[PDB]
Amino acid sequence: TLNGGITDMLTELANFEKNVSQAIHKYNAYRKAASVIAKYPHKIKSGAEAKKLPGVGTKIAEKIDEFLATGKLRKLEKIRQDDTSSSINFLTRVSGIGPSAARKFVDEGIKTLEDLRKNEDKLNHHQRIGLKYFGDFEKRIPREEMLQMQDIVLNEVKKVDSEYIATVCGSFRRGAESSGDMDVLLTHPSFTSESTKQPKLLHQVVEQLQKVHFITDTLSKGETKFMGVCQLPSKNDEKEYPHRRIDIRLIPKDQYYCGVLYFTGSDIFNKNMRAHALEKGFTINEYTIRPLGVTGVAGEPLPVDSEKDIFDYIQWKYREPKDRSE
DNA sequence: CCGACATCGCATCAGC
DNA sequence: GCTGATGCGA
DNA sequence: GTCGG
Ligand SMILES: Nc1nc2c(ncn2[C@H]2C[C@H](O)[C@@H](COP(=O)(O)NP(=O)(O)OP(=O)(O)O)O2)c(=O)[nH]1
Ligand SMILES: [Mg+2]
Ligand SMILES: [Mg+2]
Ligand code: NA
Ligand code: NA
Repeated sequence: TLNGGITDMLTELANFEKNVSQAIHKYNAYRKAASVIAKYPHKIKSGAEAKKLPGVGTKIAEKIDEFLATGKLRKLEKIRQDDTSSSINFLTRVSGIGPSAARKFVDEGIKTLEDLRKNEDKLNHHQRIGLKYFGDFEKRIPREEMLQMQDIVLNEVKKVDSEYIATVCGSFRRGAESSGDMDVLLTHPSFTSESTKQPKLLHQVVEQLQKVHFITDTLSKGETKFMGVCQLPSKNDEKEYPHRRIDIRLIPKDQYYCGVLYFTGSDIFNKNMRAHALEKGFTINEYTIRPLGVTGVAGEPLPVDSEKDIFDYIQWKYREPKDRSE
């Protein structure tokens, strides 16, 4: 945490621009800046030194100079005192309440947790579950709990069909000592890029997990992506575990390596890698890496036999999951 | 200077 | 109902 | 907000 003060500031500015200003590119700018500073192996002494890093320009160098000199940012201090910004920033912390809805709720006089709790009928389903578990979703998950959760998910999936493979990705796969949620990549040989020979592949799994009272709530659910809530079982006389966010993503079996690269992240690592791909003349998603033709239209999927193959195409040296925490 | 900034699944709405 | 845009989270 | 062309 060499430059924690600076990266915290930039993250709060990023959050401001996303939630309040609804300026997603500023949000991404601040996030890129914070990320590149987070991995810089020196205690930054000035905005000039920081400006050397890619993603840090003039405006952010100035803010860093102000922050180093005073320990504060006046811009952020005023934002913190703004009632409307404070209200919007708070509401967006509920899952399902984004910048537009947050501002709309404020317009209608709904701006506190207590307000939300007495206006449950003005929330959509996602938002109501997000409110329900507002407290729990703030808490992080120790890796030890992540390991118990893994063991339940993998074993219940096996019981449905032994040909399923479930892989825990996200921050867990990057070796994090704690995670914000659980991310599960799912494959089955019946679902490939060429065909789907069995329906309800994801549904079966979701249902098995509900059956054993592991999955407790659903935020959204389609053919390939589940987003919901789960909970570890507790023992006699002990306080229950917090409820946790869990996502399950079914990916075509033959596109596992693009899928696991994507779901391992980080989110900023993925954006940076896909950015780099574009400069090298490719586009990468969770399914494929494709060349960009003379037009700027994606060509046919390239052969991929490992995560490293994807790195190879764009002339990046391979990075292990633990080194992708950007 | 200025266009372009990764990419996509699900829920919801607007228009037909 | 279909299509396409928007919001949201990932 | 930043930066390559
Ligand atoms: N390409 C791309 N991938 C993303 C993005 N957001 C998430 N992913 C991919 C890569 C992410 O790693 C993965 C899961 O997203 P989380 O659970 O939101 N983040 P994580 O598990 O890393 O951290 P933690 O849960 O401890 O907070 O989905 C995105 O904006 N873009
Ligand atoms: Mg996660
Ligand atoms: Mg997640
Ligand atoms: Na820079
Ligand atoms: Na939210």
